[PDB]
Amino acid sequence: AQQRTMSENLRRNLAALEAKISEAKTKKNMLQARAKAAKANAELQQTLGGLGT
Amino acid sequence: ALFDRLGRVVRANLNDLVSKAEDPEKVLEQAVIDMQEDLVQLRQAVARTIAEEK
Amino acid sequence: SSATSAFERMENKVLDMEATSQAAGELAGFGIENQFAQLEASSGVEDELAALK
Repeated sequence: AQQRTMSENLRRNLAALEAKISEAKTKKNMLQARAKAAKANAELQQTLGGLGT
Repeated sequence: ALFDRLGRVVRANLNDLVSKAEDPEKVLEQAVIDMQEDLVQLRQAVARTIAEEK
Repeated sequence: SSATSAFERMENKVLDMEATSQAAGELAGFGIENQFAQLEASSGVEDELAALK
């Protein structure tokens, strides 16, 4: 019975791990694009502002 | 803002140097020839996928 | 002597942290009965549609 219990616990932990995996999969595709959009906005602001030369 | 000004000076001077050597007629002809060769290359590139369709 | 006498207790006390983690995860992750309820719910309407067809 306790063997079955440990098996159930490990199954649930596996499910949680896979859920976090899916989270990271969903975050990766768009965070990089947003990072690049931020750099483009920074370039635009640098070209617009008169800060420095 | 020193680095920026120095870099702009360098680039402006290089641009002026390379612009005082740009002959209009000769480089115009060469640009036309380059355009022609690029067209040939592009046409082959398109044929590449025109084949994959069949 | 009888290294078991000590090792067994070591593993038994590691099982304590194991059970604590299990309890935390389960208290934060009750989704099984709800999933099976959704399964029953959907199966009902699916059987209705099967009979209709």
